Amino acid sequence: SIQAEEWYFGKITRRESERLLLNAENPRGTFLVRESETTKGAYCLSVSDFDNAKGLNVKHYKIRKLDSGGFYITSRTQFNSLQQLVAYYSKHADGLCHRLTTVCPT
Ligand SMILES: CC(=O)N[C@@H](Cc1ccc(CC(=O)O)c(C(=O)O)c1)C(=O)N[C@H]1CCCCN(Cc2ccc(-c3ccccc3)cc2)C1=O
Repeated sequence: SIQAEEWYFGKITRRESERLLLNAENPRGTFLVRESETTKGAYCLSVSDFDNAKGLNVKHYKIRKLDSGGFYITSRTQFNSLQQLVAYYSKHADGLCHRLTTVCPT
């Protein structure tokens, strides 16, 4: 169950995710998964990033879950669970701003 995952923050808003992620102590890739504010059954992967152009900033990625079972950000790259998706993106940056590193502090 994802509700049991420590990186699953459930029902928190995009602004709240940004307040949490915009902590100067967070290295690139700090993250959390939350419910989408707009899409029933969809999730959002909120990730911290940092560069010399934007400084500390946050990106939000939509994660889809098909009735058919798969979870994905891009339909070309799917997973059997949200957990496997997180594990994969903790090792490959692919199209994300940074690979996922550690769970966001409260
Ligand atoms: C207003 C906003 O922040 N929208 C987000 C998408 C979004 C996220 C959460 C909610 C919901 C909410 O905030 O509650 C909604 C919404 O529904 O309104 C919309 C966005 O544009 N992120 C960017 C994030 C930075 C990359 C660019 N991109 C397109 C893209 C390109 C490639 C990939 C990719 C990733 C991994 C591997 C391969 C490709 C992913 C996205 C995005 O979607």
